[PDB]
Amino acid sequence: MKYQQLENLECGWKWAYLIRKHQEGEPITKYIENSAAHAAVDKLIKLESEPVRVLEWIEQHMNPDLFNRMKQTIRARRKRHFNAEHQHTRKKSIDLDFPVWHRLSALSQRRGNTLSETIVQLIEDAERKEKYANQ
Amino acid sequence: MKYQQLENLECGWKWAYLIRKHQEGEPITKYIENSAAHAAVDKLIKLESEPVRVLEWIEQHMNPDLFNRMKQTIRARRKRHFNAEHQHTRKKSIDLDFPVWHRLSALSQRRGNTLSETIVQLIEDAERKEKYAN
Amino acid sequence: EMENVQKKLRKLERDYYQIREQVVSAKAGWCAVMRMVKDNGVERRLHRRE
Amino acid sequence: TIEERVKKIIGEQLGVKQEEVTNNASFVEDLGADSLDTVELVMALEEEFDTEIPDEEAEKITTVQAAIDYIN
Amino acid sequence: AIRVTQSDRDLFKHLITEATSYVSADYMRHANERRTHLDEALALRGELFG
DNA sequence: TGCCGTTACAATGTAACAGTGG
DNA sequence: CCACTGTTACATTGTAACGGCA
Ligand SMILES: *P(=O)(O)OCC(C)(C)[C@@H](O)C(=O)NCCC(=O)NCCS
Repeated sequence: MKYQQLENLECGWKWAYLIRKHQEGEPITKYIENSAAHAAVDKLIKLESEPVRVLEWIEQHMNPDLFNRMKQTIRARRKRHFNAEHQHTRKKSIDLDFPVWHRLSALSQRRGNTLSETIVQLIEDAERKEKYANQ
Repeated sequence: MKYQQLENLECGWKWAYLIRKHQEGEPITKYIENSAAHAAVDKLIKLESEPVRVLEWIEQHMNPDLFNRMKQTIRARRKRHFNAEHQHTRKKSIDLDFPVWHRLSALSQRRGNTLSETIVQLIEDAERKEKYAN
Repeated sequence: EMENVQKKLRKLERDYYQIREQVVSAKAGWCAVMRMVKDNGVERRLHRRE
Repeated sequence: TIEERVKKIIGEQLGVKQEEVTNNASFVEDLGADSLDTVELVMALEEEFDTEIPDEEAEKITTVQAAIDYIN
Repeated sequence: AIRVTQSDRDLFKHLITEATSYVSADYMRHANERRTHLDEALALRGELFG
C-alpha cells in the first residue's frame, strides 16, 4: 500500500460516484423490480450525510456489474488526489494528431518504454545536441 | 465556415448541455426569483425533442453570461463531430508527467511551434540522426 | 571529463529548481492564507502548536 | 516590468501591502520578514527571473532598493 | 428554555471543536512539510553551488 | 467586431498491465 | 495462486485564449 486509504473520504467518493451513475440513468441497483430499485436509491440519497452506511448500501443493493469500475475509479481518484499536492508529481493532459501519435507510439513500442520515457529520451537527445553545440 | 451546422443535431446538443448544467446546479435562467427559474427550467425539460423551440427558449430565458461558454462548447462539439469520422483527422489524448511536459512546452514556446509541430520536428531530427549514423 | 560532470551538475540544477519552486509556491499560498485569517482565528485557534 | 515584478514578489512572499513595499523598505524591520521569510523572498526572486545569486551577495541584499539593484 | 439552551450550547461546542480539529491539523501538516522542504532545498542549494 | 476554427489545457472515467503480499 | 494497488494510455466533455475572416 503506497497511498493512505481514508475512510470518510473514499466513502464520500463512492457515494458521489453512485449518485452520479444513477442520475446518469444507469441501474446501480442489482434489483430488476422498479420498486425495490427506487427504494434502494431513495435510501442511498438519504445516505448523503452518512458515507459510512454507503458501504452497507453497497453490500445490500449495488449492481454486481460495477465492482471493477468502482475499485478502478476510486483507486485512480486516490492516486490523483495524492499526486495533485505537488507539481512535480502532477500530470498534464495533451492532445496529439493521429499521424504524430502513430509515429510516437510506434517508436515507444519499438523502444519498449512508456510515452513519457520516449519523450524524455527524445528531448534529452535534442538537449544533448544543444549542449555539445555549447560545451 | 468550415463545418456545416445541422439544427436537429446542434439543438439537441444545446438542450443536453443546458440540462447537464442545470443538473450541476448552474443557474440556466436570468431570473433571480426561484419560481420563474423553476418554471422556465420545467418548460425546458418538457421542451425536449424540439430544436425550433429550444432556440426560442434560449432567446427568451437564457442566462446572459453562459452564451459564450455554450457557443464555444458547441464550436468544439461541431469540430470534434466532423473530425471523428476519419482516422487522420482524429485526435489522440495523452497524459504527460510534469517535468517532461515542462521541458517539451519550453521547447515549443521557444520555437514558436505547437506541441504537434514541435514533437514532429524533434522526431524528424531523431530519424535524421539515425540515418546519419546508418 | 569536466563536461561530463557538468551534465550531472545541470541535472542537480533542475532538481534544485523543482524543490525551490515547490517551496516558493507553498510560501505564497501560506502567505495568502495568513492574509485571509486576519480575523484573529489564527493566533491560537488555528495554530495549536501541540 | 522588473521594478514592479520585484514588488509583486516581495508583497506576495511576505504578505505585506504593495503600498508598504517602497524602494528603501528594509525586509526585516519594515516588512518584518525574518530569517526563513527572507530566505523564501530571495528564493522567490531567483525563481521569478530564473537566475541565480551567490550566497554572500544574496545575503548582502537586505532592502527593496538593493534587491532591484542586483536584479537590474 | 432549558432544552433550547442545552441544545444550543452542545451544538456550539461540537461545531467549534470539530472545525478546529479539521482545519488546524492540515494547517500544521502543511507548515511541517514546508519546513522540511526548505531544509532539503538548502542542502541541495549548497551542494549545487560547490 | 462577431463568428469560427483551433490549440492546450482540466477532470473524470476505464481498461489494461505490473506489482505486492498472504 | 489469488486478491488488491499502482500505473499508463487512452477517452470524453468542457473551457479559455488566439487568430483568421466577413
Ligand atoms: P532563520 O533564523 O531560521 O535562519 C535560517 C538560515 C539563515 C540559518 C538558513 O536559511 C541558512 O542560510 N542555512 C544554510 C547556511 C549555510 O550557509 N550553509 C552552507 C550550505 S548547506
